[PDB]
Amino acid sequence: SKKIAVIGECMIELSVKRGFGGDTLNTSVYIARQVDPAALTVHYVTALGTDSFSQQMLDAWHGENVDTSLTQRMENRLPGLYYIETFYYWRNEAAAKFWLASEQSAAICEELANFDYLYLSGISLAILSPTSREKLLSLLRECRAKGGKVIFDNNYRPRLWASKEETQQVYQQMLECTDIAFLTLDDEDALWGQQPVEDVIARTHNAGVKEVVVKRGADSCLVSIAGEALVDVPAVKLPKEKVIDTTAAGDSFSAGYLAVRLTGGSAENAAKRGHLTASTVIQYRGAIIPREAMP
Amino acid sequence: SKKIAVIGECMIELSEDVKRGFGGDTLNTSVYIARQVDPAALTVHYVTALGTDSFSQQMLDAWHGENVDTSLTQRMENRLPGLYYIETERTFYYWRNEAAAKFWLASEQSAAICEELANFDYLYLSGISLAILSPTSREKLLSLLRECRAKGGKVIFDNNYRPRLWASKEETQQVYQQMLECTDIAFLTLDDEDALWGQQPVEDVIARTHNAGVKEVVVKRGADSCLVSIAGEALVDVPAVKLPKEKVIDTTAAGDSFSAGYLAVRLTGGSAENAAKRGHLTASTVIQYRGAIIPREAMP
Repeated sequence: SKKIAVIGECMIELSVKRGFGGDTLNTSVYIARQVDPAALTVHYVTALGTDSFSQQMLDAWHGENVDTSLTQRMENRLPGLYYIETFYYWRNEAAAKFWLASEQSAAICEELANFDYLYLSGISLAILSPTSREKLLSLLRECRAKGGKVIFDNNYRPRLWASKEETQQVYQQMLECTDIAFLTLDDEDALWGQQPVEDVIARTHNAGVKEVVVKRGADSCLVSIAGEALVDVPAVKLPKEKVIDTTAAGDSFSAGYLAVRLTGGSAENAAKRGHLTASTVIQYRGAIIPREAMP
Repeated sequence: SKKIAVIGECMIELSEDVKRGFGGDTLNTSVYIARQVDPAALTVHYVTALGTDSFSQQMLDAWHGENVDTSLTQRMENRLPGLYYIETERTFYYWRNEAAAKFWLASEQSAAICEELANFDYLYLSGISLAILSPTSREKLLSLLRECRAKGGKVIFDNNYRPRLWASKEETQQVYQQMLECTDIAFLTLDDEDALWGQQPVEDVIARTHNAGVKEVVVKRGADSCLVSIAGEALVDVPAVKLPKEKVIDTTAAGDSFSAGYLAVRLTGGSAENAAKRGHLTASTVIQYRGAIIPREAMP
């Protein structure tokens, strides 16, 4: 079997109902829902507190067959919290920010260096200190040196960074450590200024990235593999009335794409699955849709 | 009319069905004073800082609806209110460490708001109001209190002690000592004094507090009687009217509502004894309801 570790943060979510939500955790759940665990196991890597909100999260994740054995619990921290009306965040002291700055960080990183795949988003980098970002980048390099592959989702939240220049510098270091990049085009527009998709693709290959997957909302997905012709796969047009909530469209697309791509499927079939997944998700309220209990 | 400014923090409150409201020790007190005084005799001003968000807005409107004036409360672009979460036997969870309220003395309106406050008849704050401020901000506040008193204002302190908000017991001790050297009326919850300074006879709690300079010491003893000691005068000792224990639903806000009831009377010409009676009456009613702020209709 192969193993993927998904690194980032999941918060307490308020919308009045209470759940949980985080871009990378959403992605982890959709991968786990779609793969044969004999082919690929999904590990979420974060930190939480020893409180009962953290517990309820861990429990639900185990119910989704997401392995949390590399997630840490920190006695004097809580999860971050966000509220949906507009988003409001109470996340600047989250346990998740500190997973690379504890006494257990080292052993966890030695375990992760041996993983087949490591995945993280722009948010996963944003929440780390400059020093923790360095440690994470070194882990990625070590994993790749051992034959592992690094996947990055460019999910861009300017409010989490000190400046546009800081994000650019950190994304540049990240792309130089990346094998597969998921780039939401609007996010590349926002971060780097508006540029033709061909230049977005080119500069990303120039950073060293072999496989660049460009997500374009309702426009088609472009997959560019260095030295190969472009793959162009249209989305699953739904009538307007079936679209209820576009939250997690992007995160679930990355999930569907990897469920296929990391179990032997073509880039075209991986894109088809990303589109099918995102299309399903947007027809139900909430980031995480009801599990298919009986397929 | 006289003006009292009440200074501290009100947070976004979640309680779990899951409901959203707002709560904070000094805000609860402000609301309870505002519910019981003649606006011609005494106006109530809450002094804090909030966000520009709609949570801050729902708070401001709600307080306006209670006749609390918010003109000296700041709205901060890049900050949100603190937020807390109650799970119900209750557990409390906090996300309060970047709340706007922490920074009201570190802004560009700070000096000018303080200039208005220096001229007020009464300034009131609690130990929580002090805990959330940086050392530098605490010093400016203490400076404001001195200026106010030199102008003939009176300073009122509620010792509400929350050790989680402080760096150390030593730090709390130092800042309380400084506060009490600047205080005219001190509401001392006796369990808080025991926790902060070690268990000592109530007579010594009273004496040391007079010794620090405080003229009127009001000791809250939960179900036990209220003791009011005014320097140079015999002790005043006022029991609550006994309440059947099954009617006690939620002791939340008991102490904050007692201070409010006391001040609604004491600051409008009433005796220490009637002020204590109204403290007890207010607290008695309050604890018979779920939530810090009971319904207007429920009031004494």
